[PDB]
Amino acid sequence: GMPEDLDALLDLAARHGLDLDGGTLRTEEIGLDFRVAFARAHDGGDWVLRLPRRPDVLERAAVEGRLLAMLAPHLDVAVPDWRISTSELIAYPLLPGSPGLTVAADGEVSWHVDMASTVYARSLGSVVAQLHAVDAEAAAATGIEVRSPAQVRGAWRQDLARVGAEFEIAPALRERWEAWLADDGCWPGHSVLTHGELYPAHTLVEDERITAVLDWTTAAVGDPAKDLMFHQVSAPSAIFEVALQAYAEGGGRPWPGLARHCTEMFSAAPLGYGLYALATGEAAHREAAAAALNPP
Ligand SMILES: CC[C@H]1OC(=O)[C@H](C)[C@@H](O[C@H]2C[C@@](C)(OC)[C@@H](O)[C@H](C)O2)[C@H](C)[C@@H](O[C@@H]2O[C@H](C)C[C@H](N(C)C)[C@H]2O)[C@](C)(O)C[C@@H](C)CN(C)[C@H](C)[C@@H](O)[C@]1(C)O
Ligand SMILES: CC[C@H]1OC(=O)[C@H](C)[C@@H](O[C@H]2C[C@@](C)(OC)[C@@H](O)[C@H](C)O2)[C@H](C)[C@@H](O[C@@H]2O[C@H](C)C[C@H](N(C)C)[C@H]2O)[C@](C)(O)C[C@@H](C)CN(C)[C@H](C)[C@@H](O)[C@]1(C)O
Ligand SMILES: Nc1nc2c(ncn2[C@@H]2O[C@H](COP(=O)(O)OP(=O)(O)O)[C@@H](O)[C@H]2O)c(=O)[nH]1
Ligand SMILES: [Cl-]
Ligand SMILES: [Cl-]
Ligand SMILES: [Mg+2]
Repeated sequence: GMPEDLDALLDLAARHGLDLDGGTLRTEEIGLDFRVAFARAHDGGDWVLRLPRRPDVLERAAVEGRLLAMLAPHLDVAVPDWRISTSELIAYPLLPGSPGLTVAADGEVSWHVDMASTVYARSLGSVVAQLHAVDAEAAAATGIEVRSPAQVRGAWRQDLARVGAEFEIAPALRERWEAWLADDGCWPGHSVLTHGELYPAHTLVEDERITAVLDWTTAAVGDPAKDLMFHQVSAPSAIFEVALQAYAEGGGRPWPGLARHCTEMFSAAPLGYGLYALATGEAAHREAAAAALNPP
């Protein structure tokens, strides 16, 4: 859709050297931190605009920029190349391929790639191995969050306590999550650079192969499984094994309990809803988290 502040946005982009055809500028997605728009330049190039919605987003954006600068040479998929990156505007050339899925504003999901795909599984395992191979000290120097295996497991234990102090949690869910936290077989023995929100909305594809990976704000050194989780819970087990095999062939070090860890981690999504509601303070979020934490 045509932005209501179209006028100011063209001025903003031109002040940064980007001469856009204002007819082409349309808002694609309004995130919690960035408004994202597509636009074409008069020289024909296609562009993505990231517009920070509040000044408190800027120091995280600066870390992500540092991350992306060190990361890009290490991966055989494209990542956003922030040719403009200021306090007022980030912009990068539009990356090729189609999002594997798209989540509308009304929450409905449109799928472009099917999770039974062996080609997609192999591609995902390969890209995640390459990311996981990135030197974690070099990644930590960008400013991203860093957790050892003990701190990964400690953070989940702390989150269960913080959420349980503010919400009623169904006893069967608490017992499942306590059993998960207690089970050494589930937990990683090493930390790696991770994407942190790796699912098909952020993997562009062509012919079921990943061409680019978007949206690196959540990148951190931490649990390898978090970048395989969405595939584990959405793909048939035999297709997740194709991704695990590609991961291992690329140098990844999966552990036997990893698939189960992914499914226990996904069952704990309500903890994330509770943490999000505690951060926003909004009534609708609190009520959504409350319902998810104590299901019928
Ligand atoms: C660079 C600025 C332009 O933005 C683009 O070019 C996008 C990257 C482009 O996308 C590019 C890139 C690519 C690979 O799609 C991602 C290509 O297939 C299409 C034809 O053009 C979009 C996503 C197209 O694409 C369709 O939007 C769907 C959400 C997905 C669908 N797909 C799954 C079949 C795809 O056809 C679409 C048909 O142009 C959307 C249509 C409603 C018109 N847009 C509002 C305007 C006019 C755009 O021209 C633009 C904003 O000015
Ligand atoms: C459209 C479908 C295809 O997708 C593409 O073509 C991508 C956009 C392509 O990228 C395109 C487009 C372009 C401009 O790179 C962005 C071109 O230089 C290369 C040769 O092909 C990737 C990103 C190239 O990998 C990139 O190679 C650059 C030289 C460096 C870059 N990174 C290290 C900074 C790295 O991610 C690569 C060399 O293809 C990776 C290689 C290991 C795997 N390919 C062989 C696969 C099978 C692809 O053919 C594909 C998935 O079927
Ligand atoms: N085709 C294409 N889509 C993109 C690109 N960058 C972002 N998008 C789309 O815009 C959405 C929002 O971008 P994202 O970086 O995730 O920003 P967020 O709103 O902060 O989550 C993505 O999920 C994709 O649908 C790109 O380079 N190419
Ligand atoms: Cl906004
Ligand atoms: Cl983590
Ligand atoms: Mg995103």
